[PDB]
Amino acid sequence: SKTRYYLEQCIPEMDDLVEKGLFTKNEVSLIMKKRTDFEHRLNSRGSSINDYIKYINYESNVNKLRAKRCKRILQVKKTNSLSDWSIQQRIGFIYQRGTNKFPQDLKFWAMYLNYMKARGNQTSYKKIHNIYNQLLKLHPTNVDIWISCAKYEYEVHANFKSCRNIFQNGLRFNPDVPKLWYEYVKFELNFITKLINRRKVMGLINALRGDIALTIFDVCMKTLGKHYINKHKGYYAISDSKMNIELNKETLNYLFSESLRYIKLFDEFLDLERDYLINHVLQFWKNDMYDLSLRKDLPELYLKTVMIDITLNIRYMPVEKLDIDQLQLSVKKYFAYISKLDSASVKSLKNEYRSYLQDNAEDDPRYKILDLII
Amino acid sequence: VRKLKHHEQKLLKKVDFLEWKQDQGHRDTQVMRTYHIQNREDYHKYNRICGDIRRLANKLSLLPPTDPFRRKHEQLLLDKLYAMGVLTTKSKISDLENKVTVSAICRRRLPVIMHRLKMAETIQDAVKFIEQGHVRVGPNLINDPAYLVTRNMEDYVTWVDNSKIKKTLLRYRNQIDDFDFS
Amino acid sequence: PIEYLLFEEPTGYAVFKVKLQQDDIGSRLKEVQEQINDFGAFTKLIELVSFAPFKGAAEALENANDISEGLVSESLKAILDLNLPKASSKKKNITLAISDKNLGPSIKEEFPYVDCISNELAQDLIRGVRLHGEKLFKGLQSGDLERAQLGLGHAYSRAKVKFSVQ
Amino acid sequence: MKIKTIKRSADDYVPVKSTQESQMPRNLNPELHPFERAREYTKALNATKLERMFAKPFVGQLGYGHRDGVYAIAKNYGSLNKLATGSADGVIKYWNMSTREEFVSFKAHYGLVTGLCVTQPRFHDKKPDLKSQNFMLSCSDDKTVKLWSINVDDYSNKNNEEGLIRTFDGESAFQGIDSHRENSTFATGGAKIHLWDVNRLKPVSDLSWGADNITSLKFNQNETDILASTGSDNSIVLYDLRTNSPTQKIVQTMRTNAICWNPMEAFNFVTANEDHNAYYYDMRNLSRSLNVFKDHVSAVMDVDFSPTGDEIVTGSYDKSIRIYKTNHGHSREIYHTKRMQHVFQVKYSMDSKYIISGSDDGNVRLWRSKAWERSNVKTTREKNKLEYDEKLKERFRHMPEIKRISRHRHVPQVIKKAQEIKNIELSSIKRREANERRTRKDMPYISERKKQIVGTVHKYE
Amino acid sequence: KERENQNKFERSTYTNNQTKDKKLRAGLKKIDEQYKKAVSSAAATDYLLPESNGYLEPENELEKTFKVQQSEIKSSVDVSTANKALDLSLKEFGPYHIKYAKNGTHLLITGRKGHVASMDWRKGQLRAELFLNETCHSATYLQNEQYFAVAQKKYTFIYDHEGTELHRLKQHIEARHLDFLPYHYLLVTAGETGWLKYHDVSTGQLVSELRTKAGPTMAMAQNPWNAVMHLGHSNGTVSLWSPSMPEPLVKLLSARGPVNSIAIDRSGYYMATTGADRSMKIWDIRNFKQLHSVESLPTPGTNVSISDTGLLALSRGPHVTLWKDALKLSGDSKPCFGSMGGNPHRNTPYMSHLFAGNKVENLGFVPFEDLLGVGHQTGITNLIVPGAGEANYDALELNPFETKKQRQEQEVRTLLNKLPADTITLDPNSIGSVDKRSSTIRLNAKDLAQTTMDANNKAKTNSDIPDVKPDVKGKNSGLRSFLRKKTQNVIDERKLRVQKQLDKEKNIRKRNHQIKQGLISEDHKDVIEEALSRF
RNA sequence: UUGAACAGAGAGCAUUUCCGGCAGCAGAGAUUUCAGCUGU
Repeated sequence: SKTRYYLEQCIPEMDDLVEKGLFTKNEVSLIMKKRTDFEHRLNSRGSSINDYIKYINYESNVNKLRAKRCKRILQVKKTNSLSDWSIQQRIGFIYQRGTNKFPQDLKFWAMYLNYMKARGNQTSYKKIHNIYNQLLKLHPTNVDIWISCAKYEYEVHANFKSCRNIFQNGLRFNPDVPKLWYEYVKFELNFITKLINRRKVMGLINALRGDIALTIFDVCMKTLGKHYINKHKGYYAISDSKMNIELNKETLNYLFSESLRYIKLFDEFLDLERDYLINHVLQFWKNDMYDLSLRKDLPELYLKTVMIDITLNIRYMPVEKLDIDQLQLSVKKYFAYISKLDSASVKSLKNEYRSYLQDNAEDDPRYKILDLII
Repeated sequence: VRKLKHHEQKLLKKVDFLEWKQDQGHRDTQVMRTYHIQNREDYHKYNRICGDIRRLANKLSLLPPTDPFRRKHEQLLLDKLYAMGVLTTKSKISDLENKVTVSAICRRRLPVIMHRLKMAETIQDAVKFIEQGHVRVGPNLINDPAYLVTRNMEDYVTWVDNSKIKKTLLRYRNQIDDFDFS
Repeated sequence: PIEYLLFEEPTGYAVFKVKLQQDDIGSRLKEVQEQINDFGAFTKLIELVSFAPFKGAAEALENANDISEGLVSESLKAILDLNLPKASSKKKNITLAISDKNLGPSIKEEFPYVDCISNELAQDLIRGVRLHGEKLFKGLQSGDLERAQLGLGHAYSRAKVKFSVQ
Repeated sequence: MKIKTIKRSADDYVPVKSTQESQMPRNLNPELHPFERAREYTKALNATKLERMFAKPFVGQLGYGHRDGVYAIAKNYGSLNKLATGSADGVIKYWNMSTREEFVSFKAHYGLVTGLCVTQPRFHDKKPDLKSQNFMLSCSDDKTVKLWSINVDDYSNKNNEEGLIRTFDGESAFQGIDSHRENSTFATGGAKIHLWDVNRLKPVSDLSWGADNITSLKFNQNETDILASTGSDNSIVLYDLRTNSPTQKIVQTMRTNAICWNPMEAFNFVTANEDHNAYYYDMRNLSRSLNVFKDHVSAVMDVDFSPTGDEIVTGSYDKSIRIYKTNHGHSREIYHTKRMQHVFQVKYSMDSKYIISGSDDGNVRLWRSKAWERSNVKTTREKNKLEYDEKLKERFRHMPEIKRISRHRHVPQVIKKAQEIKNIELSSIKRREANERRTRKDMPYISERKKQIVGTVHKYE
Repeated sequence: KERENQNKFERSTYTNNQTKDKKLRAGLKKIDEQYKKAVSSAAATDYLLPESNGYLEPENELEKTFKVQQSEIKSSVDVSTANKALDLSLKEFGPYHIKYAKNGTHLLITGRKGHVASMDWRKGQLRAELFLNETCHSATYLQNEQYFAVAQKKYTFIYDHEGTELHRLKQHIEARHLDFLPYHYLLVTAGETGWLKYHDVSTGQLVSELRTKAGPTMAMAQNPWNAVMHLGHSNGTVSLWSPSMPEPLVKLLSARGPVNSIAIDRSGYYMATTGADRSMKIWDIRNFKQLHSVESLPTPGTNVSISDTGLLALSRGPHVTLWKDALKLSGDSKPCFGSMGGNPHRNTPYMSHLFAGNKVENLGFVPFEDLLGVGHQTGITNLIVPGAGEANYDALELNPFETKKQRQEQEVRTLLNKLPADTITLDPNSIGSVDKRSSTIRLNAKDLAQTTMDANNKAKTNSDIPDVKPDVKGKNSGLRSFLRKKTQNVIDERKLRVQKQLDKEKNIRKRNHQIKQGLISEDHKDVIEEALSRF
């Protein structure tokens, strides 16, 4: 059979392990009979991924016992012969067999990847690239693999072009999950923040701005909108105009709540022009998507757009030098709201009032701010 | 034993675990099944006797066709087997080689004579009845099924008196006379 | 030589990697024509490397119509770009096996480093993976393929006939 | 007292869940496995008997065959299932040998089509769509060499001008033809041997040793610039195209009917000639054959190498083809049929697994190389079993009881009787040679590999 | 490569008491490298071997190994083994001959009155029980638990799994000893006729009838290594037989009187025979030297058996007595009964048992367990012998845990690879060889020409004649042995020229005697005969 | 047919270039592992 083949692939390491006399023959027989159990359960019929996992756990335990007993018997860390790498090679190959046999288990794929990353200096990043390659060919839909793949190649290796390639290929596969888009914007602002803070460091020793993130915002909104309208009212567009207009407003609510999430996760990049990179999103929100953001519905979101615009420079501390310098800006915006809207003017005035009363010796300035908001 | 596949059936053609050549087609088993022979060597103890009759008829046919020793001994053997019931008729002398047969000697047994005399329903029930000791020939009771009942001596196969079987056939025809015990 | 295989199915697109070449000159022989009914001798030939599913019934209907009239869609472009290696355009292109001889030119227009084979060898490899189906996929898809084919056949027919519920 | 016994524990040997195989606990002791020579001997014997009942070599004839006997056959060396055959009434055909049907059939010439081969024609102005057109050219004895294109179903890349893309022309008849594997060059034999290219309509050169006609050509396969030819003055003439000139000739006892070069050794070739044997020759020393394959009974008409360079196939004028191993020198297998007459053209398909035979009743037939080998894909159990059996037959190859089974075929009546009277005549000439060797003084021993070379231009030192 | 257990895996070869061809020298280096690599990777499997053989070791000096009761054993071992040590008690039908299967699965008991039974002895499953009312003697399984052959009053019968009669063997007239050669599928039989018969069980065909020509056969065992059968006659002669040769391959003078029992090691190296002269003998079998001779037993050893681990069990009536490492070549392994004063170079019994009221019929070890099953006058008894079983069996030879599908398939497999009867030689490394004639140096036909040349010159050069030599004591002069061994009526030219060369040799001996004694000088070789030559 | 610059793959081929030798220490990750400098 083949259990006999693997079981006798395992004998030269225990020839080594008895030569370097840490394990005796009588217990080499014991670890070999448990290895026999496991190898037969693996490559017979009726097998399971839990048999693979229990084999890996046993091989790790006998490896750790071998390291502890080599330290205790020989007073040497490693015996610089076959016995120290071969059991790690075995664990890698059990993982490889299990992943090629049951490639539906992302838990087992992730245990493979965590073992192969955390193997240490022994491993190869080409041996990581090959198993990331086959996992990504198998599961093109599961986006967290692409996320972990790019995060491995950046937040360990820092290869910015290849993480750009990872995110562009993953976005070629599923341009529907907003998680992939938001992690791409996260990677790019992480990248430009590392770029401009190394610019600041190299200036202190001694062109490229958020425009890339603005273009991926543009195509993010365009593709996400196209895929949501092609998704809902699914099979056909056999409808009347009432279903057409209601579904178009429904995609608008979805898209603009998510671009709100873009802003509330966009703000925390405080080493670059947070104002400019939120101003581009505010400017993109300012145009119409044929659904009349300020002329019609999404009017509460028009008030939310106005509120975000009014607080865009009023993202300030209790130290109100900037608020004293540009309170007339929010006053002119509230005047434009009171000149146009009717109930949204009341809601915007009340929300700006609670905004001052939340984000508000220095209490005399607080009476001045209350008499400025009154 | 596993209904061999085709290359196996071609590669081992003479393999047979039940029927061998020395069995001669299981005729010991087959005629002892027919006549319900109890113990195993009765077929072959009759076969020695058929072999002796056929050997003698062979050697006795090898004599010249005219001489009186040949003619007299063939007629003596022929009348002997006909009066023993092994032969059915003494017409031709090729009955001494063709039609003497262990099944002939077995058809001349006592349970088979019982069955052909209608004294039982089948040869197994005749064996059961004379193991149970109902059947006498003449005055004396016979107890083993192997008894050979010649042509004169099958006029005396009866049941014993006081037998429950004799009682029940007399009382079936309600001729049962309880004076003479049955 | 038939190095990769393209099987389109109502859950998605699958690219298989050919392990062993089935016999060319004895391709009508009895043992060669029954090794695609046997599974223990089909898994010697074909092995799955990729399966990109569809988003839903909307994308499945658009992809079924594109696969009908022989146009490479965006999901098909994405999966072939992920799987098939960058071969030459002039010397030993990589070799894909399809089931549609007029999907062939559409694939070579997009990837001109790909030779598309639809002869009877690729055809009966295709009918092998259509015969086996869910066993070859190593358990990786969600959704009953029978229910998928039922929904998709009804969708394709209502679209082609312009079925109105009003 | 300490007491330990055998404890089997019943879970290590019969499994707990019902859906898995039982263990095979195993001990490689020779005392456990006793009869180690007789057991693999009877396995070798059962393997030879199973080979002799699984030998069914005839796959099928292809098409309905020609009308007048297949006198030229050429496989194309890049595609596995395409093969072009030319009859003796002109009509040549291109064959798909998977469906066994013709792609196309051309009434090529008016005389016999006397040779044909294939090409990738490197024009300097047209790029021929080699993935949709296949190209074969063909020389005849109406004094023409015609080149044809074939519409071919092997790719689906596109979506047609089949016949006679150009007609070369000579002054004498042509006999054989063979094409360079590069540089658009071919060569024809006839009354004289010419070299041509597919662009010009005239011979590039004439490479003739003398005014003796040329019956067969073959180019080399690797080291692709050495031609070889058989002239009908029993002559084998090498040609080298780096100097564009003849190279060396040897003259034999009888005329060579075919040459085929070794694909895997680049200077060895095998000649199939009229004394009924085939000589494996070295180019770098033509004073002796380095093998003689000796089992036919009439004039050997064609030879081919397997593309592994391991065994040759050899069809002769007794109506039979024969496969010889290269290292032995006698036959390995004979293929005959009652409906196969006078096999003239034999090729080994590029898989090295099939053998194409073209007879003169009209037909082209497919045979297996190993007649007991099927063509399915094999699981690992039967692949290990079958190569185990072949290794076992190899090591027991000459026990008498399995030698007499693996040697035995049914050879037809005429070939059998010609074989046994050739055997008694051979024994008589051996005996008379030994008598005259006993008496006379100057009787040398000429080797069997030199028994047939009546001379050599440019002798060796 | 070092491998402390390679000598168990070594294969012996041909020694004549190096070549120039380079291609053949490379082939031979590849052959030798492949052999050493296969032996090393074969002997490296004792790491993979699952179980270990048992023991009982005295841990003291007051604890003798043989005074350990089976009650103490059955207390000290686990419940599976103490439930395997069965005890059937079947008092009315006679002394029970016990046979196991080849694996340990089934048991077949044969009462002397009439009672035969085939059973699973570790399940409780009996699958044949038949009271054949005549005196049955011995029985064996054939190739499975599926068929078993019984040696009845005279004729040997073959019954199937559930006991139905399948065959009545017309030959095998009075069997007493049955045996089975399982690779060769031969039922072997000897008995009160002096004939040994082999019956091929697959096809159904008597392969050989051999006249033992020594009266009734008293013991019979099978050598499992080469399948030669050792018989033991009333002369104290053991005789090694094969179905090819109509004579014994070997004849050993083992004992005085008759021979009561023969048992052979499974490696085919040792044989223990007990005769009725109250003596046991241990023989080497590959060399036929007598290793040990334990003479003057207290009572004649009626049965001997040898396990798979070289134990030796002797039965002398009620007693059963086992020795361990008695199959060794040192004289300090000769099985004694008492160590006179604690002599540690004496092989006291491994263990013992007294089947008190009765007299044992025959021993047989259970194949893959630590048990010795001995059948006696009231039934069967297994004995837990801890050192006496192969623990690491091979599962694709014979398998205790086999199923019905594995039994069917292994049956057809061994039936397919049935060895022929003619390949039973004295050693099974003989059937790839060349003849023991047909010279070793392969003759490359130049030597064949030389052989015809000397045959054509045997006349007038005298190659087929003993050469002339006068100095070899002419009463035994070789040429006179030629003339004396030939028949004295016929005249042929070979004996004519041998006669001439004999007279010439006598003349040269005459002149050497004359010029030794000194009647004449050096040569002076007959001056006038020299001159008259040319006539 | 050759060369340039560019984009790669891991799929080949070496080797005396260092590491899989210890302390001082910061830093990262769940009492253990990983990530660089001053002498061996």
